Amino acid sequence: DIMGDKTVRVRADLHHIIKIETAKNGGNVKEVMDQALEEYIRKYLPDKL
Amino acid sequence: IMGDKTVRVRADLHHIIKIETAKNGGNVKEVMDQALEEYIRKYLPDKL
Repeated sequence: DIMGDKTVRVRADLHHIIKIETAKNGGNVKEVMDQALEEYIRKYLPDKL
Repeated sequence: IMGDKTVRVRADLHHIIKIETAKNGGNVKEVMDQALEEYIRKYLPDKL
């Protein structure tokens, strides 16, 4: 069940957009990025699962 | 001209992208950016 994280870089303008949204009420940049990756993988690399 | 910011992502998802990108030859950052931009245009239209 354990899993660590990795530091990566992303365009500042994209980061700013998520930062602003998660700052409103509920949300976390890390969670958004993970979800964004999961959707990318499901879309372009479906041969995963 | 556009700078970058750091973010923490799940290690398993990163590994999957790293393996896949290594095949073709590109870099992980381009994938992170595409993944995030697509998420934004989908759930946060008009922000870009």
